Amino acid sequence: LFHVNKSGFPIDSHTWERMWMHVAKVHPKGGEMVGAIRNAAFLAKPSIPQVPNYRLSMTIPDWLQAIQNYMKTLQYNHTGTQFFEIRKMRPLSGLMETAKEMTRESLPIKALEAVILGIYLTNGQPSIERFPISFKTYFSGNYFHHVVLGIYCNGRYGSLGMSRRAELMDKPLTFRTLSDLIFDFEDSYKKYLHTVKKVKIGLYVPHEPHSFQPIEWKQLVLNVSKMLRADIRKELEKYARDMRMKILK
Amino acid sequence: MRECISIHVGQAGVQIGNACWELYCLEHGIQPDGQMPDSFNTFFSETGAGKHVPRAVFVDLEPTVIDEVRTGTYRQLFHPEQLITGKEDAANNYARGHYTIGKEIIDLVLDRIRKLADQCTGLQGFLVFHSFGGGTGSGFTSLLMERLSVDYGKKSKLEFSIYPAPQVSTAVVEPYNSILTTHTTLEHSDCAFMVDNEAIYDICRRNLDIERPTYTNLNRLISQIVSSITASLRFDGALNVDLTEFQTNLVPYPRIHFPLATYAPVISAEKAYHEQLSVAEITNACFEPANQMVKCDPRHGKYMACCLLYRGDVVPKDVNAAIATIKTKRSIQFVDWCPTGFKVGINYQPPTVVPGGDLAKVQRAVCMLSNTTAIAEAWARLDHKFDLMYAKRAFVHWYVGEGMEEGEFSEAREDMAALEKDYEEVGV
Amino acid sequence: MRECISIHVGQAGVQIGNACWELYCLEHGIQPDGQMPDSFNTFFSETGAGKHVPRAVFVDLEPTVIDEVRTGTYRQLFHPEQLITGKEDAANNYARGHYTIGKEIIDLVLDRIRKLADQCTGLQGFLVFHSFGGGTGSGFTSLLMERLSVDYGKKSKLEFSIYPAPQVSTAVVEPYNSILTTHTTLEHSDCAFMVDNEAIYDICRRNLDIERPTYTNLNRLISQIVSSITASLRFDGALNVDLTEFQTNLVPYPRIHFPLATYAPVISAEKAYHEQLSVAEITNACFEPANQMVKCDPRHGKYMACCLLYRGDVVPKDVNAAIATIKTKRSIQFVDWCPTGFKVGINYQPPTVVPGGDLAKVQRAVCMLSNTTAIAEAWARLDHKFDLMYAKRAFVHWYVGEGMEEGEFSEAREDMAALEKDYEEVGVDS
Amino acid sequence: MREIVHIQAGQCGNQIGAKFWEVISDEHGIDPTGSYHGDSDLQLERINVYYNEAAGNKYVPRAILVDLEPGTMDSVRSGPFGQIFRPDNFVFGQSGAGNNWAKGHYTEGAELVDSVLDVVRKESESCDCLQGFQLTHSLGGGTGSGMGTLLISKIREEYPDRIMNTFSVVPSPKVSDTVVEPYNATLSVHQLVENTDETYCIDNEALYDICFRTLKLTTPTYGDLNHLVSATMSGVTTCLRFPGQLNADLRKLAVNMVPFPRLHFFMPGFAPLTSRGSQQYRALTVPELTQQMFDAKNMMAACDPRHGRYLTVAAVFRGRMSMKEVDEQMLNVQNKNSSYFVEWIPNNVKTAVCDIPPRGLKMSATFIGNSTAIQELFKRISEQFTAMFRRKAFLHWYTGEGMDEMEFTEAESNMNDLVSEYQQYQ
Ligand SMILES: Nc1nc2c(ncn2[C@@H]2O[C@H](COP(=O)(O)CP(=O)(O)OP(=O)(O)O)[C@@H](O)[C@H]2O)c(=O)[nH]1
Ligand SMILES: Nc1nc2c(ncn2[C@@H]2O[C@H](COP(=O)(O)OP(=O)(O)OP(=O)(O)O)[C@@H](O)[C@H]2O)c(=O)[nH]1
Ligand SMILES: Nc1nc2c(ncn2[C@@H]2O[C@H](COP(=O)(O)OP(=O)(O)OP(=O)(O)O)[C@@H](O)[C@H]2O)c(=O)[nH]1
Ligand SMILES: [Mg+2]
Ligand SMILES: [Mg+2]
Ligand SMILES: [Mg+2]
Repeated sequence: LFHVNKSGFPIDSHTWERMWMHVAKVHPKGGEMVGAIRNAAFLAKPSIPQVPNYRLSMTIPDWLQAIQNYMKTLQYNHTGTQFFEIRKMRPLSGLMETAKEMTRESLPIKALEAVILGIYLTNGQPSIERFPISFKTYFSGNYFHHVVLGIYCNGRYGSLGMSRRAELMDKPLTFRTLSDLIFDFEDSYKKYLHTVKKVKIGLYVPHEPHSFQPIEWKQLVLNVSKMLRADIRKELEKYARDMRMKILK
Repeated sequence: MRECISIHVGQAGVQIGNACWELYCLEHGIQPDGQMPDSFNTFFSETGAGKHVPRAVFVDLEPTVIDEVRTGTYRQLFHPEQLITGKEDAANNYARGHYTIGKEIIDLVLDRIRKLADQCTGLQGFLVFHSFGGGTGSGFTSLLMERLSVDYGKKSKLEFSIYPAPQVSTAVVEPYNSILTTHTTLEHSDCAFMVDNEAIYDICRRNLDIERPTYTNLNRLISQIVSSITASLRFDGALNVDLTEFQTNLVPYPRIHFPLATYAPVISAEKAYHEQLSVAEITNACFEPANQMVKCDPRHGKYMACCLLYRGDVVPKDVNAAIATIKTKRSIQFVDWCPTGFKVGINYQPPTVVPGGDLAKVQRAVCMLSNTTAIAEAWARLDHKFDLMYAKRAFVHWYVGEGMEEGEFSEAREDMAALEKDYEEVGV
Repeated sequence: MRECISIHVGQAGVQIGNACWELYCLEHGIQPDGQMPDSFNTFFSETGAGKHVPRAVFVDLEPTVIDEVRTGTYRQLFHPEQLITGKEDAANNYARGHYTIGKEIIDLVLDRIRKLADQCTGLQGFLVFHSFGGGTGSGFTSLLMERLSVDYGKKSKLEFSIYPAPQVSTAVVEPYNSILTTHTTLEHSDCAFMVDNEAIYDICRRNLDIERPTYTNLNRLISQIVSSITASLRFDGALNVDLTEFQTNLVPYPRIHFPLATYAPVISAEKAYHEQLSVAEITNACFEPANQMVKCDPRHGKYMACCLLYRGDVVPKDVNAAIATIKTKRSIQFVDWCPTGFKVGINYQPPTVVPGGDLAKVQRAVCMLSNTTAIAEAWARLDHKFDLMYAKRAFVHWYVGEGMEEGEFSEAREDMAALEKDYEEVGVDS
Repeated sequence: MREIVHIQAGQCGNQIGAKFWEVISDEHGIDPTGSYHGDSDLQLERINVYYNEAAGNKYVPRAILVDLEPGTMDSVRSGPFGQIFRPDNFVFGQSGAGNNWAKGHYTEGAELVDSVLDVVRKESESCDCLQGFQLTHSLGGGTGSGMGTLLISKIREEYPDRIMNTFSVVPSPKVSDTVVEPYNATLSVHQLVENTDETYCIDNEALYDICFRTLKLTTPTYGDLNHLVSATMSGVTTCLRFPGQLNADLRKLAVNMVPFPRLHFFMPGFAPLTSRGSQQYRALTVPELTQQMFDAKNMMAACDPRHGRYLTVAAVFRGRMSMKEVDEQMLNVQNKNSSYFVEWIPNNVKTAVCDIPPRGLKMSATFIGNSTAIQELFKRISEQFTAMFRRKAFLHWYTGEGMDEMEFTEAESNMNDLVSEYQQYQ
């Protein structure tokens, strides 16, 4: 499994050599390009993507699109080594500090820190409202998990996130219902012959950055595979109504 | 060990709770100030120096009725914090109670329910009192019932609602509120007990011969029924029926849990002299259509399951003879798949009489609960009322503007269509 | 043969000490004039003819509060030399209290400490009372604690501070004082018990039903907690816990010793009749978030170690039962590396109620101390305050004018960041 | 002859010892003032086992009391039967050890240890035939654990040819009143194994279970638990003071219970324990006692004997009974429960009958079972140790007294060694 940087910055010797051993092992050709990049005297300096700023004139779907293209520009991590250690139960303010230092450094990003970045970017807009979604799925005799960030601006459901695949990480605000969104995710997942087993939905995140409220991820959980989609849709629409009225607590 | 905590919501709930707690205080001997001059353990808690505090939580979004209780004759009984108030009522609006004004107060009451439940060694269940017509007693009870179901998933909740009457009404948007409350009272309850004001008015006009009754008489009768239900936990008798034994023998299918109560003998203090009041007579009186506390016709429906909770000077042989006589009647039509449908319980404690009430000092009484199918009609009329208003979308702008959406009306109506279909399905 | 000496610095410290010594004189039966009409030995010295002298040192750079005590009803209690006074206040300035105006008085107090600690045989520690916001309670406490730490290396010092509240405040330069005092409170003291005014205002408004409480009520509550802490030294019970015992029980690592206190049952005389107030009830009342005397929610943290000092009519079986029901609850989250996290202590003397105050004459009471990780919020907010002002260099010229150096402002901030990081990195799983 | 020296360390040990002395003095018929007002000459025949004669014909206990805080001396001397002790045998310190093993063994206890050896030496050289010593203490603490360990090490180094009997109250997981119990417990029992001949692991949870279940007490204070422990204590060594048909001193129990040198940690019991209400619904006969002793709900250590065979068992009966009854009963007890006994020991029961019963009873019996289930009582502690020492929590308080980190690893390694050795015979 992919390992996590924990020495702050810069990267310590142990994690450095561990990552290089990992990439040497997995890469079939292996040592040639690895050693070439190690002993490369000069390499092209990557540019710094500029953090976009909210503007009132331009519309909110284009805002979500803009954050999505910036995230795409940030070169999604497939090196197999996390660079910013995240804790689920940690209070929100620590995650805001993590998000702002991550934007300062602008390194490769995975799904969890991608949705944290999305929360950090969208925290400035009371009209926009966002929450997490998680899937636990089954394929090839092993279980895998994925996480994305849903949005409910202007009475419409949309999705942001990251993945090595293309269509599993970005949807627009064009969904009347949350059920249509999650079933679209299920169909895209089936397109790769991966079976979703369980689906989990949390809560709207508070709009105050400097707070200690933790992020909820398990407030709703279903076993999607066993049950027929009608009951799933009914329970999900009940839950969406319970959420947008702020009743759940 | 055998304890229940009662919750009173809205004006109707609080005003019935007044009569209920007066009745319990008279039953167990407690003075209005709490000082007695071990059956009390079900409802009361001793707090040293011989002071008994009720296990009650009075709630309302308006400090006008709870203020009357606070300054009334029972000011020294309830714990001062148990009485919980707001600032502005729900205003006959479901959405004001369930969404806007209710969310600022629910935590303060759930904390006290938790604090009360911690004091119980063994908790039996809840007793929620409310009314369907109101906005507090619909939205707030929906919110509270959802939260209690999430928190205490095992305990059984028994509602005692005041269903709107066919003719007499004191509000223009009762159908909307009732249809919205039905979802919570069907999903989260265990035994909803429906009541009408017209039926009890007629009962006092015929039997008690009170030509100009008011809400005090109605609340006293309802309180007498509630005291009859929970008699087996407090006192002792030949055949005892607690809440879970009570729920079984009455609920054949998980959704069919809407019985309707009855009581007998209700008579004036002067008419008792000429009347024998034997067991057979009160048993027959319980089954007549003129003593039902819902304006409904039991003759057009079959009794699925029945339960006769006796109390006072009774012995099982007369009860058996009475039930045998009842079962051979042709008007009393039972359902085929229930060859026996009579649960019996007996207590040695006869009924009590409040000093200011117009009821006779009887020697034996019976509370008759029935899961009959006639109550569908009592719902059907109300659905008709809904159909007249929702066609024009009348009064809907208040509900949508308060926060609620519009599809909730349609889905509540379809759920009532489903419920009536289910009630018609059985008894075929 | 078991003692501790009390130092009260600044207006807040002196005013809390007033209530504290009122309470102590009440508990042991000492008259206001110090004449009784051997459990008093912890706080009082007998000097022939029954005269009782508190082991206190009242200090303030400004003479008005000390003069108020000199003219008050306890003029005959303290002997006059203990009440030391300056000439002009520190004026909410750390640099005046520490460097400029503190130098002229510090020797005159240190020797007095050297006198008092030379009268006792066995000494357990010090009870320092101060406030973070002030210029006296910060700078003068810094100087005094530095001098004592270099003097008595191995004597525990217990600060009882008053941390600034999040929203309620009564000064414009509080963050600059608190951040500067964070260096002395760490690394010199042994157990600092933070307290807020907003939390106690809420407690008095809700529990005691007082719409207009003033500082006297807050001082009475804090006095009750301190008298509960220093109770196993004066009386006897089933379990006894002196200073070093609960210091070893609480402080896991050397650099995190900031517990937050609690008390129960706080109830008015009217609501007492409708309440039972058993051991289980009061034990559960300590853990609800509406009773913490620091404006922070303990539900967003974990408890490292806890200490439940019971007193009154209690027996250990009830305490074990209550601790069991607490351990069953999933809301109250403890840390995995502390499988046992309760230090129990029972005492036989019940609480004492001052006549002029408003608290029920209850029969048992518990003081709960918790080394929880939720305290960092109470720090984090204040750092933000500092960050908003120091960015503009606002008010810095006042501090640098009194000889203070500017780099210390950034050094204190990075020290506080290090403290928060260390406090957060523990409590992680495994 | 065969005289016994008794020592007490810590609050728990001091209180249990005070109750033990009250029980013993009542048994022998001794005035609270120390004078003798007995009735039977059997009481006075073997008074010298625990008492010293003193001029004016009064009896002083052969006891020594130690603590690092002087409050417990005041409480013990003020309490009942506090004046019998000799004042010069009291040894106090300046302040307690908080709860710190390294404080009560290396820094603050090493200065007071010389006085306790000196008084013990005086008491032991003022007698002719010394059998052994008896200490009371608790493992979960700083004083009773560290000071007790230091004391037994020194005394054993000075008397290689005697026996010891430490009645240590082990720490249990459910009832817990201290945050650093596992460290102290492991550090002490590292040294109890090699420097002791018998150890009777009492526990508070099992005692509370006995009070609630059998005795049916509403409010069990520490007085009741100390009374039960004192009853066991008086039961164990009764054969040294009274005649019996088949008697057994401490060394006979030592050579019967212990097959291998390291296995000397016992679990006691006692019968008949009966509630006040249920006095009249029992026969008070040998079958009742024998059934009550082997009841799993009667052991004073919070362990389930069903998860371990008994290596060896003892039962010191007390009263006027027949001997064929005892033999047949403790034979069929073994045959009925053969699955709960060891196959490679032909006989697992050593009996002993003494004529004189307790004061308020017609007959009684004391169970002393060497069960292999006792590993559980240690296993839990080891787990707690590994929970804390993994993160070095609370550890700097012990390193501050000059105690290195490798001691903790050594003690834990030995702890696992002992648990493995006990588990080996299942
Ligand atoms: N049967 C009894 N058990 C007790 C008694 N006192 C304590 N115990 C238990 O002892 C356990 C800890 O023992 P101690 O407090 O005596 C440790 P000690 O005093 O010897 O060292 P210091 O704390 O340094 O004084 C405590 O958790 C109690 O559960 C008692 O009087 N009787
Ligand atoms: N039987 C009986 N019915 C009552 C009593 N008080 C009110 N009601 C009924 O309650 C119905 C309306 O509900 P309310 O209780 O007034 O409304 P609410 O629950 O207080 O909610 P709000 O309107 O927001 O105050 C009316 O149709 C009344 O018939 C009473 O004391 N006895
Ligand atoms: N609880 C409590 N807090 C007080 C009291 N008096 C002042 N404070 C707090 O003290 C803070 C201000 O610092 P002070 O203690 O007054 O400063 P000082 O000690 O007088 O030092 P100088 O400013 O030089 O006079 C305020 O934020 C108050 O919250 C009091 O009587 N009780
Ligand atoms: Mg109203
Ligand atoms: Mg001042
Ligand atoms: Mg001690």
